[PDB]
Amino acid sequence: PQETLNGGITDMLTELANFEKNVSQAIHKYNAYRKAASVIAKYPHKIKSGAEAKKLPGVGTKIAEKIDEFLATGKLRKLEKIRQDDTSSSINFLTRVSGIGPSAARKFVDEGIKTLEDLRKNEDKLNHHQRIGLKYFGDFEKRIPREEMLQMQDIVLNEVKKVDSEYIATVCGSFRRGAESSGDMDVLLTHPSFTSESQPKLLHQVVEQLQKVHFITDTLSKGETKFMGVCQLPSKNDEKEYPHRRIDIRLIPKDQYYCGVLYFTGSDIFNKNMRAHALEKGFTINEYTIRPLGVTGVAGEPLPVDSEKDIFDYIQWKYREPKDRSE
DNA sequence: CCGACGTCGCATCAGC
DNA sequence: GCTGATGCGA
DNA sequence: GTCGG
Ligand code: NA
Ligand code: NA
Repeated sequence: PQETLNGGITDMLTELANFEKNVSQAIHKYNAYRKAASVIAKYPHKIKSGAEAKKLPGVGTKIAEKIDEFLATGKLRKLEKIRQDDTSSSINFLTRVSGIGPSAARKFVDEGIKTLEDLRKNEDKLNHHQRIGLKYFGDFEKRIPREEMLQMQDIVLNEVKKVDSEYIATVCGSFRRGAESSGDMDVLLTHPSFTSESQPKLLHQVVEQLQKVHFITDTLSKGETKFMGVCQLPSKNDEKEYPHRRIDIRLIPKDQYYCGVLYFTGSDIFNKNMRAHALEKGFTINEYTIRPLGVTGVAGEPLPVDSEKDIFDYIQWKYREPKDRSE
């Protein structure tokens, strides 16, 4: 399916999806619209009617009508009106700043703050996270070429081992699935001296080293188990400098690492197929563990997992490369 | 007819 | 000062 | 908004 097929409809739905989350604060309607956008995007036929589309899982009466209106006119009256609404479009925009959610974006537009300009005129009203998001508003909306991700992974794997060679680190996300680009970098971290049944400076020291070699530039949030911050490659001598990137590092217990690795590798749809799979075989998988039920449906103690493949074995199915994990 | 729709670590703030 | 709901991101 | 119990 090419974009030109039903891309006109998906954009309509994606726009509608954003206004639900950001303006109406109806997060479940937001996911509903996105779900429809996805299933339509995979649909290898130029849709001729709302009735044709309503056949698909995720699309019902109300969306079918909108598709009819779009097909008949080329536009949607409601979306047109809300694109042009000064309050709503401003609220919707401000949320594109990382750190600004639909709630904060509400109060800003309430007291008159609508634009990035206005945000810069009033930074003492922004918190630490929001200032970073504002500062790198453009960079964050860029994607990362796999080549840069590789160079980023190069730096991360090196400085981690340099801190302590017993560390294990794995860059997951769409990147591990061989994607040609990424939106950020998700690093999963563990150590033999960290288990579910067991220092509380393991995460700090990795972050510390990456700040020393000037790879990590800012910090959105940092606790004992998860780091959310900003990073940047060394500018290639005389050349044009790199965009700042979003990077997440989280520390996972050794006996939950590969379950964490499996989970955050994805994809989303792959993961649902594999956890619904799965119940049929009599196991429950979350991001942390895999547990056995249980004739009445009562889970037992989480089975030991020492590799990704280990999990596949439990549920009787031949190991899959991250490459082939899109569904 | 009406509830589920993913979940949770960290920063911030409301209540006390 | 402490407890913990809410906002936010993923 | 969609699905389904
Ligand atoms: Na349907
Ligand atoms: Na945001």
